[PDB]
Amino acid sequence: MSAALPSIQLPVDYNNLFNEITDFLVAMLQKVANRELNSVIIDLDDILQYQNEKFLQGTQADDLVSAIQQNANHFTELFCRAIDNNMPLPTKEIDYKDDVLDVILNQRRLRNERMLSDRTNEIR
Amino acid sequence: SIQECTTNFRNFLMSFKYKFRKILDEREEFINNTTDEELYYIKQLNEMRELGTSNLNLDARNLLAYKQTEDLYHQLLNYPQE
Repeated sequence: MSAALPSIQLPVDYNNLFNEITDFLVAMLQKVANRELNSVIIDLDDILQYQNEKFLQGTQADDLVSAIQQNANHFTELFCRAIDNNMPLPTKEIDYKDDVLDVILNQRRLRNERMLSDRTNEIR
Repeated sequence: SIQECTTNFRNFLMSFKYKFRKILDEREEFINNTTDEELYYIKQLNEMRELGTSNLNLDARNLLAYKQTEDLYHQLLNYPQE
């Protein structure tokens, strides 16, 4: 494992490209938490208009149009990570009758949190 | 809950009449005072012991007629495995 392992220094830095996705996203995000829209269609026309506003201000931004057109499979995991990290609180009150799938996930999250809190207090 | 669904289904089989099914079905002009006032689930439970069967044909529309079994009918359509 030390005969043909090159380090191609690709110009597409994933560490700096993740910060540009969070600034671009910050109406459609509030409808996802309210259980009203399960399809976040990210239009490429909005990204082209956002790059024109940043180019006139003097900020050296990467080509987001050519990055998705070359490898859009990796963008599905990077765009979804910024949405979960910046997901706002749901405005509508969550009931215990609508969507029974979320009730089981909410009960399992509270049960797993109580088991981790009781295990930490037993060791400490 | 297990204890919540137990007391909800026990009182439903011991306090149910045919008039409740006629309310949701918009049947207020053909209500008898001799056959609709009697309990329907009681006669079904008494016939199971005499005949010796082991299957009850529970109607899901009867749970929606009772106001105390509104949350029980929604839980059956969600995950009837439990």
